[PDB]
Amino acid sequence: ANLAAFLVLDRPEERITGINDPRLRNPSDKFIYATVKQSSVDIYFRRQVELSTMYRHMEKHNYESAAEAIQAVRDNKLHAFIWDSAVLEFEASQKCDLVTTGELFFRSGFGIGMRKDSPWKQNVSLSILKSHENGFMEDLDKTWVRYQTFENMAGVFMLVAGGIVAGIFLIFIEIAYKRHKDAR
Amino acid sequence: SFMQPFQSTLWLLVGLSVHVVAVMLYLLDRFSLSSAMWFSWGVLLNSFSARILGMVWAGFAMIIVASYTANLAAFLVLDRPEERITGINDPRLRNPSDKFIYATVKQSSVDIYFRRQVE
Amino acid sequence: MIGEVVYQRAVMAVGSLTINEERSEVVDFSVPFVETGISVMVSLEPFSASVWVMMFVMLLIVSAIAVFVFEYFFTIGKAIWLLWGLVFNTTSKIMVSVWAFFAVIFLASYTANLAAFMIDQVTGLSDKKFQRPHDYSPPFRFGTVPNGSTERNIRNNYPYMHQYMTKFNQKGVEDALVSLKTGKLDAFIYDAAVLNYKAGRDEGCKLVTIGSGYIFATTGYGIALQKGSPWKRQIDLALLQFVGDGEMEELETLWLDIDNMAGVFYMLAAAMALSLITFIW
Amino acid sequence: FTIGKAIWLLWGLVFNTTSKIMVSVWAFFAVIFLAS
Amino acid sequence: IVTIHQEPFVYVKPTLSDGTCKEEFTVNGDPVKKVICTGPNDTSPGSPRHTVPQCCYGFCIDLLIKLARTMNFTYEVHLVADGKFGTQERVNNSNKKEWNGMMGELLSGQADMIVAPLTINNERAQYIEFSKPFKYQGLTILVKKE
Ligand SMILES: *[C@@H]1O[C@H](CO)[C@@H](O)[C@H](O)[C@H]1NC(C)=O
Ligand SMILES: *[C@@H]1O[C@H](CO)[C@@H](O)[C@H](O)[C@H]1NC(C)=O
Ligand SMILES: *[C@@H]1O[C@H](CO)[C@@H](O)[C@H](O)[C@H]1NC(C)=O
Repeated sequence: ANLAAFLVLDRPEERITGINDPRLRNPSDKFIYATVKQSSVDIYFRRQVELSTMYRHMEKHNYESAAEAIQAVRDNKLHAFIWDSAVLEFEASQKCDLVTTGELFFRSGFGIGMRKDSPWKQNVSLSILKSHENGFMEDLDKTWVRYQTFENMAGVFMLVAGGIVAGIFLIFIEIAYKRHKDAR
Repeated sequence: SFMQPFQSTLWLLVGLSVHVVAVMLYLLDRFSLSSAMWFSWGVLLNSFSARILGMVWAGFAMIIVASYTANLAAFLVLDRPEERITGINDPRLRNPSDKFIYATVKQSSVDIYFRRQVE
Repeated sequence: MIGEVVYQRAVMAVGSLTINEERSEVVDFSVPFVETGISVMVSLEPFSASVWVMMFVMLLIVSAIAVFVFEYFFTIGKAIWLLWGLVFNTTSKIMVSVWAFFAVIFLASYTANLAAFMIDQVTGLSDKKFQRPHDYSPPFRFGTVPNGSTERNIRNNYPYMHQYMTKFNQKGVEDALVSLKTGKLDAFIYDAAVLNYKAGRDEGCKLVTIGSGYIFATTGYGIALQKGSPWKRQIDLALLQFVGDGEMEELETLWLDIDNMAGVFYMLAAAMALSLITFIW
Repeated sequence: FTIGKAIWLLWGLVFNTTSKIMVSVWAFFAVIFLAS
Repeated sequence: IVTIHQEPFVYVKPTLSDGTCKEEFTVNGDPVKKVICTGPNDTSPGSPRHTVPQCCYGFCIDLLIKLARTMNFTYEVHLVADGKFGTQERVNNSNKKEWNGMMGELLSGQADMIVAPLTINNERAQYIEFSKPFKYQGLTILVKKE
């Protein structure tokens, strides 16, 4: 029964699906999560008109920067944080103490801002296609995006070790006193 | 499965281990009788060199039986089979399967609903 | 479709075509909507106590201190025998009883760890298997679909690899599927989206790509338009609105033991070593 | 001990000559039942 | 060009006291280009902003250098004063519709190109042209591991 109760009621840490998570549909104040600013996350939230009020309640503020948001999340000030998957997974690779959860939604790629009248759009697009074709871009991505039995059991092992050493230490003098009493 | 689920050679392996520990115990006793097998069976199931070897064999046997019990418990826990349907939303119902036969009676309200939701 | 667009026979055309370097030179297309690329589609310690030595040293030291305390109360004839009997199968019995309790707790924790534990081949083109398929006795027949972005890419990247793949070139899709099912080809190279769809709708889910993120050349699909056609702006704006309104996500959705051998070997080695030591002594 | 010995052994094997094989397989059945 | 400070792609830090930025090597023993990127000293609003030269590097700058070498361009990396992407927002007292951040910098003509991890958006593409994406991804949820 102890094994069953250990395997159940565990610390699964729900992988927070995000847009499909029922617990995120209720804007509970005990679980605070918001974006940084008016950027693409806020654009998507405003564009999604079915739960615009829910998205507004979820945000409830605008953070100064993504670095400050990640620092607050690391300090456990924010329960959850929403941003681009590449940044989150790079942060997770840098520090395993931060984990990325949820599937991929709104798969929109990056881009290069340019004026419409600028004639370099074709050159930039062709250069990007060439880079994707060659291994130079692949190697650059690998260099820049690819990076690097439990606490409870160790703690209980230390506790039982302390208990057994204390027990043998006390039983030593207990048996010494018993022998002295028997052999007066 | 009541018996061993997979890798049924464990019986032969434990028999060979019993034989080798028995002959080793005989050699140790000679360099210190059909009783080594009985001692091994008693070690497996509750009812200087020699004692050390016997206790090491007993530890290995208890580890093996604990692992076997854990495997049996895990196999018993693993049952799944949640009717494999769980409502209309299921991959089996989405793509028809010849092996799994399912249909309605006739051109009833269910048939009309299926025709209306033509996907 | 590219030829149809070239001769002004189709101003606008979408056929889930793969974006390529040469295609942009001849024709133009809007922003991609579905990510795709080149993918590869193929068909005691480990159980519990991975650290092992970390707790083994503690067990050794506690056993040694227990033996010393019992001697203070035979070091090897009595203390060792009792300690090993606490794991097998007067006032001095209190320490024996508590050590037996510790051994029982350890056994229960080991069983719990076993229960908790019980309840790809390549990472892309970096490995030498693709570069040197002849290093193994069975040839690494890859195979590719001709007249395609994948074969164009393998032509542009490696000539010798392209020749080797053309040595086992087939039509693909259906031929690739039947070859993978029958084991004719170890792995096949084709569009990432098609391979993902086949894996999602695979018989028994025995076919799957190599994890995720191992795409050799990630591209998109887009919609091909005629050069100079006054529809690029409207098409891209409408597509971005659709993907921002959740239409793209909605369309995408609803559409597509060994340790026993190690243990017995370890126990046999330990028994042989102990027998040799006793014979020497 | 006839009555005492057999029943005592049967109850002992629940927890942790040629006839030793039979008591061994009975203890195996008992431990299998306990595991189940 | 105006670039937003993002850790995965833009490693913004103050330059060395000599006036330049020290050059190091990666894990595989290759030098990493570190162009001088002038920008505001403090990103907090209501602070004495100073255009001190910072050192920014990463993957986006490498792609920018490759594009410049292929098309004979030049690099003029400068940090955004606002420190945000600068999308469409409601101005005070309903004055007019305009853009801030990098988008506003591009519209005002101060910077004619944006090299930053900015995703493709409908309203962004309404007024600003976007090239083919160099990487495809979809935003996810970040939670502290425990
Ligand atoms: C690159 O730009 C030059 C001048 O703007 C132009 O002549 C050439 O065709 C362009 N090449 C590509 C591939 O866009
Ligand atoms: C193009 O397709 C034809 C048949 O449709 C085939 O014979 C030819 O080999 C293909 N081209 C290449 C380069 O494989
Ligand atoms: C690059 O373009 C510039 C245009 O200002 C030209 O002066 C220079 O010679 C070109 N370099 C090469 C290698 O074509």
